[PDB]
Amino acid sequence: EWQENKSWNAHFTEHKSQGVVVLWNENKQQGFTNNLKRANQAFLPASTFKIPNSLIALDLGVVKDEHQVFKWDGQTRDIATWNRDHNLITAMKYSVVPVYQEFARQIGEARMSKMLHAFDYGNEDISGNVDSFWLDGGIRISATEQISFLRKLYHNKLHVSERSQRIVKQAMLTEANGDYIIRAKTGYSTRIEPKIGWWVGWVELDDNVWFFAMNMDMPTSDGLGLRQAITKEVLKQEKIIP
Ligand SMILES: CC(=O)OCc1cccc(-c2cccc(C(=O)O)c2)c1
Ligand SMILES: [Cl-]
Repeated sequence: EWQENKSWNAHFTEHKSQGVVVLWNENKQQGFTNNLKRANQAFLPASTFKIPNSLIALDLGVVKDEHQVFKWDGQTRDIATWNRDHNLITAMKYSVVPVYQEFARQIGEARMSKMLHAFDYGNEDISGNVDSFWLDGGIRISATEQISFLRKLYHNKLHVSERSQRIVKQAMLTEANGDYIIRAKTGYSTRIEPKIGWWVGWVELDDNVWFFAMNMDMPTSDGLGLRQAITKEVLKQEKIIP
């Protein structure tokens, strides 16, 4: 069911880094990774948590739809794209933490915890502050657990409405051309060691879907572009994308 392909380690060592890529071939129900142990090691989800957070906020009515505007609070932060109004689409695209912190406050601890259990999401543990637990609280998830969750989302099998899942999958749209569609979400965890980057999502082809989840050590923000670049080199090597 899971097979290790250590040839992919070259894509990490080429960049003097370390990490794991996990792929899942949906038609064949077969998984692949360069590192079985790290594929099952759990880390802070950081901004990959915007996927479950979006789903919960929509299903509870905290977010009406993907057009509702969440006004900038006027506090200047160091990420320029955060100092502006957002909707769900752009808040996902620019990983706008303060928007999702307000979602979380309105969801509240009780509803957040029971929905993460309903989702079977990671260790289902929201200990810490309700508006930051995915950045520095007790929640943890592994790359293989991200795949499990994403497959449910793809198939509309999570315990929220079909509408909520369709909207979040729209908001995950990252790249599309004549050859493939990628729906995905980045993450960057810095508040507890080891600092890591995430990229989780899937690749839609004409006649198959490949789910993926990767994380990698990220000692500085200068390497963030490697999250997508390394994943895409693996996809290219496996002839999943040109
Ligand atoms: C985790 C942490 O220290 O968050 C603070 C911080 C520092 C540097 C960059 C970013 C950031 C902002 C927007 C998008 C992305 C991305 O990679 O999509 C990254 C966030
Ligand atoms: Cl779409």
